[PDB]
Amino acid sequence: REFAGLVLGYDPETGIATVQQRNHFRPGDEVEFFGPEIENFTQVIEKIWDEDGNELDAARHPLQIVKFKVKRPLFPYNMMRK
Repeated sequence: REFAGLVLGYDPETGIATVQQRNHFRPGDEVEFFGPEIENFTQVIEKIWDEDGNELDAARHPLQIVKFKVKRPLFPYNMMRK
C-alpha cells in the first residue's frame, strides 16, 4: 500500500537510513524498501529520530527528515511503502 518515505541516504557506519516522510508512519509499523539498487526487504520501524539525532514518537509531519536503523544498505531515492 502507501508511499511512506523517500530514502535520501544511508550511513554504512551506523546502519542508519535518512528518510523524508511522505505519509504517516510510526515505530512498530511494517514497511518494505525497494529500488533499482536493492533486493527489496521488509522492516519493522524501531526507534525513530529527527534530523538533530533526537528521538521522535511518530513521523506525523509532512516532509520531515527522519532517521532509523535498517537491516540492509539503501541508496538515494529508494522508496519505502507501508
